[PDB]
Amino acid sequence: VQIQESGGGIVQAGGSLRLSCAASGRTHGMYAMGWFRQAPGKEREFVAVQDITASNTHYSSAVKGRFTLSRDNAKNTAYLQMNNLKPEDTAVYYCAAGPTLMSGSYNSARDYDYWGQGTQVTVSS
Amino acid sequence: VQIQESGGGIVQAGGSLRLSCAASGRTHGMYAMGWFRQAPGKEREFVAVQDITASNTHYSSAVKGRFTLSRDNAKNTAYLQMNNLKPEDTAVYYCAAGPTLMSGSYNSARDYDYWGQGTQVTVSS
Amino acid sequence: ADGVGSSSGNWHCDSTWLGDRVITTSTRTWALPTYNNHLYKQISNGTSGGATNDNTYFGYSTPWGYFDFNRFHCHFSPRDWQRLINNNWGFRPKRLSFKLFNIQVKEVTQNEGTKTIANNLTSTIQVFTDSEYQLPYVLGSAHQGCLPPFPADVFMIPQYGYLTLNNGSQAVGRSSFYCLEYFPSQMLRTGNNFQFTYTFEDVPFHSSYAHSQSLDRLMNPLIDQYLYYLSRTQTTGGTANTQTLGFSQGGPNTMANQAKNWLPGPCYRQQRVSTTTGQNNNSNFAWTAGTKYHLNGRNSLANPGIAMATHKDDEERFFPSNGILIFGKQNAARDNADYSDVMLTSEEEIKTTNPVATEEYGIVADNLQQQNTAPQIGTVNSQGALPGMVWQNRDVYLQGPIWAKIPHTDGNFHPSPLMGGFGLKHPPPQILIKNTPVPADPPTTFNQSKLNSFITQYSTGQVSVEIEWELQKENSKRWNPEIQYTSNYYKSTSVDFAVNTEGVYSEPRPIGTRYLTRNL
Repeated sequence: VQIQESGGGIVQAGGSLRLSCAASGRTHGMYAMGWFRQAPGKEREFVAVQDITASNTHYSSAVKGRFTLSRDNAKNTAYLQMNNLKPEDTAVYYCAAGPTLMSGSYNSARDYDYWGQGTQVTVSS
Repeated sequence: VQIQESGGGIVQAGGSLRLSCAASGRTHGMYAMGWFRQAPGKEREFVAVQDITASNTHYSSAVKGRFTLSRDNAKNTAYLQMNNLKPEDTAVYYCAAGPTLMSGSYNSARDYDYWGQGTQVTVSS
Repeated sequence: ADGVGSSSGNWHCDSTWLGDRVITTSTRTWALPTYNNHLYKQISNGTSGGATNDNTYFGYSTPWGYFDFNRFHCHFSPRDWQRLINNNWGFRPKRLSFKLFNIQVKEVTQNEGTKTIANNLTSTIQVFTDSEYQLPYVLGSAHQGCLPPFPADVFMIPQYGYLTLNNGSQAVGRSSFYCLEYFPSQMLRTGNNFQFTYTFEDVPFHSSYAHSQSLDRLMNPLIDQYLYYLSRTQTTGGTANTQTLGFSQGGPNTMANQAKNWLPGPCYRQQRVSTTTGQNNNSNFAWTAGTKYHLNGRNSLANPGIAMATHKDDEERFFPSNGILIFGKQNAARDNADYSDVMLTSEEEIKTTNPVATEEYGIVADNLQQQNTAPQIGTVNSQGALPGMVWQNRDVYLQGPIWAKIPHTDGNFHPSPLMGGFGLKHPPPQILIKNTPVPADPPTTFNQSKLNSFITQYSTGQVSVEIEWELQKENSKRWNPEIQYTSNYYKSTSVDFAVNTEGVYSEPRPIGTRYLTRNL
């Protein structure tokens, strides 16, 4: 059940970057798909997450008002669009997946089974 | 039951600094571990606190969105990672420990039994 | 009636001593969390990951949880345990009651970084007992998660799981899967309560006493026997020393030679370890020298094994490698804890009837001697039941287990559980509890996939358990005073069996039952 990163790159401050992710198989899995990031020498931070029906969605406080998370069940993929980028958003972003979405625990890494390789996003001013 | 500071230093504005703390014995103690700071000529202020299972965590309003508190029970230690530092964060940081975590009273110094020596963190622009 | 604003039960912690009976009752406060995000999951372990063949398994973890009061300190305060062991030759359980009441369901929502908690008045929990013994019975393995010894502590309820047959990490056709939602269950809102009663089947009294005689000393020291034994095969004389037969009666100065009616109990020999470490061999032998049994290609330690005496006289520094129960001191590490962090039990009392775990059972003959060949002997390191054996069971401890379920099989031999306590064919039933799932808002166009989007919840309440115990009174005519369990007289920084300056309750030592004595 491989998650795969795409759309990495380097961008000047204010640009619109788009990260993407795909899976293979177990559409009865991949119920929840989301994003984390780990900046240089820092703790992994939850970025966004959305469920299958698009009923329930959550954004990180720093992330909110700048990123939007969207999902296509047909392609079994999920996208992360990113607007008004600041250089403290340089990190390594990981696509992450799990069978369940909870209201208290969704922002914890303990709740995701699958992790991509990661991508490097650089933001310069 | 000695708490011990580490990781003190001086940093330029925007850098990522990491404070650490260790204890000796009474793992049936050290249930809650947290941080306070006392700036020059000023009142001691609660910075962060987290419990043993990592279920309950709290950050100070000024602190929130910049610091993350983490804990390793195996080593009987707790870490404080710090990002986007501002020079008003110059203070003396104290690791602090107590048998209990309460929802109303956690930010009071009255609730912590043990106090480290302190560390000096300097932040320049 | 029962409603939001009335309580559905009261706090009962008490002990009542009446004649030949004692009744204990305990109440605790519990917290129950949602496990596995409401899911059942296949779990396994196999060699591929790097585990050895001896540790492989296949099974399932469940969303449910269970109540466990199978340790004696659940029911007895340390003072009550002292009343029991100093005054009584035996005790056994009779009946129990169980109550579950004052239930609170709470919901926790996560927004940005802040976390908030509120009541949810219409949520339920589900509870059932497995009275027909239709589920894998995981009580009786000495797991963590029983009610706490100290009544003011609040404890977490453990998650239920089970194992079935495996081959490596794979399952087989005989492997069973169980859904716990497939039983009838009672649903409770915040005003409801739950209760049931249970009666223990007839079981022998635990023997709380040591023997004041040993099995080889039962004779009258003043009198000769009328029987004879072969005392001499060779003439004792000046020079020749030829073959002869000679015979003697057993008497006060030869007790080792006398005829006797009974034999010591069975033996399965353990390797010996010293608490003075300089006396041990320098090597890591705990697994490679361990005492093992072998089942379907797997090796498993016989831990603690059959009841044997821990050491002989003046040997207290030695213990059998896997042959004793070992408890932890408060704040002892999970792995690689030092000797000063643990507490070692001693079965030293049963040394009268039972062989010592680290020696041979005895000697037998290897060959047929004759004029041409001298006689040869051999050492018996494991011995099964012989007609005429008598033995004692392992002792029970205040920290230790109470009962186990006797496996359902064609045959068994002396079904007393090897970790100690009462073997039962119909033990107290296991009690399962779960938070009922509450969906987060569904989509407004129909979708067939199962909803897996939930509101996070947990619950809390009180639980009461009441056991009636039957006592067997001590009848002795012994003239001199007994050994008793007692607290120390001298001054100390803390009180044993109390809280410290930080609020942490601890138990300083293990306490067995055997103080009073009885003739063999």
